[PDB]
Amino acid sequence: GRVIRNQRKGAGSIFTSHTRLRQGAAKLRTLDYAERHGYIRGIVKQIVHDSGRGAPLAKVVFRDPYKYRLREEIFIANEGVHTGQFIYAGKKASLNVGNVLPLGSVPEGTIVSNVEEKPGDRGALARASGNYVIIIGHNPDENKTRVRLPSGAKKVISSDARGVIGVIAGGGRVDKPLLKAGRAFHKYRLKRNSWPKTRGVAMNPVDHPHGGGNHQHIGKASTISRGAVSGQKAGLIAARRTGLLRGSQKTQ
Amino acid sequence: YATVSKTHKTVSRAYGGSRCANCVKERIIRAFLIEEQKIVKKVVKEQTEAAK
Amino acid sequence: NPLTHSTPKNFGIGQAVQPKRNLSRYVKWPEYVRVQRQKKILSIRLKVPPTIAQFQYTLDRNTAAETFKLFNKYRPETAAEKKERLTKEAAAVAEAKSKQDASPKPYAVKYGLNHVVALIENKKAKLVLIANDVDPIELVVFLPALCKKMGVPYAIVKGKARLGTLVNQKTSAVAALTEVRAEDEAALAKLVSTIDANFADKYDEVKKHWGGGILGNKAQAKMDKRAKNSD
Amino acid sequence: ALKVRTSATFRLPKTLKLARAPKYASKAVPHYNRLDSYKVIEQPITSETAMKKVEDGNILVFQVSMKANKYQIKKAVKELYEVDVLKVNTLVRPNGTKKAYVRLTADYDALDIANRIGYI
RNA sequence: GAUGGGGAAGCUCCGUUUCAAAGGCCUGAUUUUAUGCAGGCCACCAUCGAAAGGGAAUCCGGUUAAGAUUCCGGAACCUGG
RNA sequence: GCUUGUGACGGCCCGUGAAAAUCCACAGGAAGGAAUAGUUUUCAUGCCAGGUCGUACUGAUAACCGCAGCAGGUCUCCAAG
RNA sequence: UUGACAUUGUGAAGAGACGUUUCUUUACUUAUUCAAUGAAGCGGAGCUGGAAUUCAUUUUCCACGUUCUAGCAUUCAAGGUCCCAUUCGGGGCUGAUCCGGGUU
Repeated sequence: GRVIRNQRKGAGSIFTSHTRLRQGAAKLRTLDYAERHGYIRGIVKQIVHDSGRGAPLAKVVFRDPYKYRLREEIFIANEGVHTGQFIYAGKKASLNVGNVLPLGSVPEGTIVSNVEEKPGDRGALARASGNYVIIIGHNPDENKTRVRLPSGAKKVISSDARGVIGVIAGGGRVDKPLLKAGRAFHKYRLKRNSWPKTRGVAMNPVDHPHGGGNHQHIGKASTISRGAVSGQKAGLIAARRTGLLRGSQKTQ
Repeated sequence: YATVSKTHKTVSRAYGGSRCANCVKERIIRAFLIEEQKIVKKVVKEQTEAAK
Repeated sequence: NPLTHSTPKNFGIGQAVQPKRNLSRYVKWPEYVRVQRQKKILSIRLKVPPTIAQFQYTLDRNTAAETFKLFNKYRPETAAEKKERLTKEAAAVAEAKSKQDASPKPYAVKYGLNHVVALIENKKAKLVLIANDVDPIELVVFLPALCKKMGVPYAIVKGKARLGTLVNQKTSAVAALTEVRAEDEAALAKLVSTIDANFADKYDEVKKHWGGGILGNKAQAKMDKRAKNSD
Repeated sequence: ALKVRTSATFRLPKTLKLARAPKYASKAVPHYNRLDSYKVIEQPITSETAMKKVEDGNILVFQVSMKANKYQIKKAVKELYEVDVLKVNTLVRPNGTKKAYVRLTADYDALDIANRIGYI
């Protein structure tokens, strides 16, 4: 048969990401002596819209502890934060929205965004529009803090992992019906070549495990073993269950 | 601009090109009032410092 | 004087552009610098076997300078000495009698590994200097046990390049005299005395003891405090 | 000791850099000036339309070396004919030669220096 | 897409600042000299890739069988010294 | 009125619509500077130089591609009553 | 994907195989593995000083430059103190505690 479509994604090519008009990479400041012991002020100079990313980026510039020069980091704006607002980042920083602190330096119930996975990795979790992680508790058995993550899983990371106080900006973007193919069009035009989508069942057999015809149907269970081989993985992969559920909450 | 005389490229005040009158006015007033209240910041915290 | 002012700086977090300090602790050295520095450290961790632990036992400055002052008294011929000694020997002994016996029997320090090793085996040596820092160390590991087996005084002396000077080279690995003039026969038995009390007669104890360990600074305190505060 | 380094950055130590002092030299005999004057300018162009550029323009029209530029033409025309030169104009002919358009200063007469050289 | 490298039997593959000791500017000393040197900050940086993207500055009149914002005439502007 | 340029505004986006060379300016105040003389060449005037390669013509129901002087194909500017 | 052997090293609890020694939860860091930084501020101890206990002692704790403001922060740093007889220029010690060179 033919190399199926999801295998072609791998070799980059036609499928890499559209980044020409992206600002910078969103990152916290490099964890330095300042943040590691005290704090350091910065002003947000503008909050700007990054292409391919609803939820805006705040450009907040600091001074350089070691040379006379201005050094600008790029944050993900956090709603409520404004132009001109001072930003204090460090251990001794104050519990204010916009600021950024170690996870151990914030009480239980603090909601923070753009938090780190390992300390100093400069940001990993809750970064998409409107997201936040919740601090549920601490554990001075090696500087650890237990957080609740957007997906719902609760995870324990080091208390020296920085978060930034508040939610990510960008409201309820997914609340507006997309309406036209054209709007979806422009959407993925600024991300990656993933749209539109051809149903595997609308293909011929060469192209897809579903491609066989004379009637459009998958013909075998559409639930695939995790151990299945690249080339076979199309459908609902290690699907624990399937069908409708209406299931309220997560895993607390 | 490299074919041109400096009066074309300036006004006569602090930040000739750079900033804009109202922007250098607020610039000064802002400077003054903080520098002042800096001393007041320190003195006050040398009154309460003598209290204990 | 009251026109110049005192304007102190705030050199703490959050203000005043930090002033140039000394970061020799932090410099990212060339890769060749870290490898020679860390091949020391690595070899310091890991229990090192006693027959490599034999070395590191060098020689005190005073007994070393004593052995060197004596060894200096037996320099091998220079380039120019042997130059004339041969236009003295050949342009005479090949013009008369004495099979090249127109020169006094020499007294030399004896150098070179293959040379020395056979001297230790034929029991001709009277004292032997072995550099603590020969690499590859297998070149010399067995020499303490060679000596101790044969009944030959040895000392592990600091400097493979200090022995080079005693034979007018760059390095000389080992040095060991065999003959010695009769006036010097005194200090010989004197040095060997102080020496064989530090090495050959300790050999049996040293062989029983490994080296290595040492957590390296930062971890050592972490264990120290773990038993200083928590005990 | 120690020595104080106020940078965590190690650089390559500036080292001498000697200077070449050979032992037998590359060439045996240097090459003579390739592209001199008799080489630069090669041949008058005397089309009936280049002649009108002499009788009426005070231009001297030479097929000049393809390897040669506007400076070197001006030089040669000066040195070979004892003339002074305003500007030299050049186009690469379509037959793969180079044609120089050389207008002389008012002190000189191209038409005279034309049948001086020996054509008209 | 070369380079310290790291893969590969190898044709080569990977990586492009990449885990690399990766430099070139101002200038004084010295007035044996136009220069070796003495102040020194600056610098995670080959190069290729647009005759429609960015970009220093020219116009009018006249002229040929065929060239012209390029020649003639006049009048300008830019750059580097 | 037509074409085109351009301004102050207004609608639109889960789309908010390049980069670099390059030019300037400010902040800074190192350093250099006069009174029998010295400062300045971002003011006017004056002097010299500006290399290499392309430059013709067709651009289409005959100069290109479709075996061709082929009813096909092949990007663009100007536009009178 | 699963097991084994090799890369593979040190300290222990036990339940076990007849003080060595191999077995499951586990401490070490030097192998190996991950990330950052123009390898900056790690680690140990101190100067200062506010409390304490002890029925007096050092037996330890605690603190030790930045938060009304969309300024400003750079020339080995001013000051202080030493030297060069010091014309003008320099330099050193503090300013800015010591100690390990484990960049973190």
